[PDB]
Amino acid sequence: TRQMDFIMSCVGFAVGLGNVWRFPYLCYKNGGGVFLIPYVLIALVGGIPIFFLEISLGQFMKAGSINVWNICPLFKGLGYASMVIVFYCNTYYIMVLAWGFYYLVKSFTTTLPWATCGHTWNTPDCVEIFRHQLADRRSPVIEFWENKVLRLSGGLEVPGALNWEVTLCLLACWVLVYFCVWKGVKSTGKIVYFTATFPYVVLVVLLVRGVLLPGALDGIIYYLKPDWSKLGSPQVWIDAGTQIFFSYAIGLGALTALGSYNRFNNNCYKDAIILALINSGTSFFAGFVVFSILGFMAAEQGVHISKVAESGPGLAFIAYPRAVTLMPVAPLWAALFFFMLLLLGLDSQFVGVEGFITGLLDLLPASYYFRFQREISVALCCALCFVIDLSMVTDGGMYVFQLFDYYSASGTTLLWQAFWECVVVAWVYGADRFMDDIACMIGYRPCPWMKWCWSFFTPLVCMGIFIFNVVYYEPLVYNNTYVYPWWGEAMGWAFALSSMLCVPLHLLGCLLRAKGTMAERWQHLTQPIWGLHH
Ligand SMILES: [Cl-]
Repeated sequence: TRQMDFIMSCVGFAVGLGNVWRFPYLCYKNGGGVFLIPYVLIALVGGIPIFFLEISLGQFMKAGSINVWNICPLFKGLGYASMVIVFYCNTYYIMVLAWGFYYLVKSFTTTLPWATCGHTWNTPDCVEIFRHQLADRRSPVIEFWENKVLRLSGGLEVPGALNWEVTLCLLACWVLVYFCVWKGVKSTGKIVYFTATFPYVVLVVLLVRGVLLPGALDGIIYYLKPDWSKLGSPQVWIDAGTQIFFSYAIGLGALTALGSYNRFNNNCYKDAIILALINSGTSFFAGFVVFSILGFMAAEQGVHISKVAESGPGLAFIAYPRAVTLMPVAPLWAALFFFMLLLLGLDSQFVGVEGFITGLLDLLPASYYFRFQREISVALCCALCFVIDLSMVTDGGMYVFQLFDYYSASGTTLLWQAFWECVVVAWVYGADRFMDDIACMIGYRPCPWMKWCWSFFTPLVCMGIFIFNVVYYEPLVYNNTYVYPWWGEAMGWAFALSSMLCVPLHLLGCLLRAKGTMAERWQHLTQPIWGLHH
């Protein structure tokens, strides 16, 4: 009967800010068309196989967080790594909401703030209507993004003064997150439909408008037709692989929990394929929506598409709000779009904080148990994350955000986590045995492509990307202007290492704390710990 409900659950987990904001920004940063080829290749070879692996593993083990790795306890540190990654997400992901929140609070006006060059934050280069020195001029959307919301400083060396307008919005977002996490709201219980169809509808509307703009065809062509000389650069491969591993929540421990929630005999293969296709399609649709507006902007200003908008994380706050200035009733559509953005970000933040706090409290001993341990733990986590984000709501804040975006919960971190997960499942545990278990779970034997991806294809893809980036290293640059100094990249590597060291350190600690020679230690510490069902 109501099979559609299940579908909504899928989209209720699939669409997020990694599709509407990160995918377009990454695509524009690496060039439109050339980014899709590694995207498709990694989605087929690394994305979907790891998606199915994680979902099936969670379903088979019937447990999420760190316990899922009881198939190979020696590598349980993998779970710890995930618990770190999600934490870092909760640190900087909320930042997007704050900026979005700001826009929403500025949306309810008679005329939109980012449509006039007669404000105080604007520069003398602000020109409302473009005509035929001609490069220094900046559109009012860019002025609002880089003069009021961000107040961008010279570089990461100059943090500057705290931005109170965005600080209060960030505090409001964190208080709302705490209130809903403490209440344990049944978000997307039955009204899932709206929370699962409000984005697409709005996006569909945007797409229609995005198509009816002169010069949008050039933007779409730039989005689709690739430049083949950019395939040799390993940066596009990092961006595509990590974007897939980010939008799919691969390595963050989300797919494992989702699998653990399902029934034992549920068709996890179909669920994984459907979820991956939904997520990729949403990313592609957001790509159309952004790039049509980008082509319109490039035609209007007369500059190239690659230089019209910011290659920094502000595309969702430059490409999307600009589109709103074209709709018949701009403030209404601004409020609607940023309300949808806020709802998506809040759902993702709620589930992330729920999972992180639940796992952290699980690992804590019974002696540490406070009276209101849930309330106090959520409050402490939110306060600590707000204190950390105080570094992102300063003038030199976006730079820090970039450091949290490229290096933390992305980049080589996700490659490391995915590679180790594939090695543990396929090699140490046994890919053949896991395939047999999935066959006995869901009935039919999956395609052998899954086994070949777990065993040799995906681990070698991750290792090859990692090696081609370590050998050919390019310092992180923000929006083609700010080349990061040595200490900024050192801090980024500090985040990456704080995430990636969980696996080797856990393995060494487990081996050292065991007894006997290394052979029997390895044999005993990798023995799976089966649950009651198995
Ligand atoms: Cl995606």
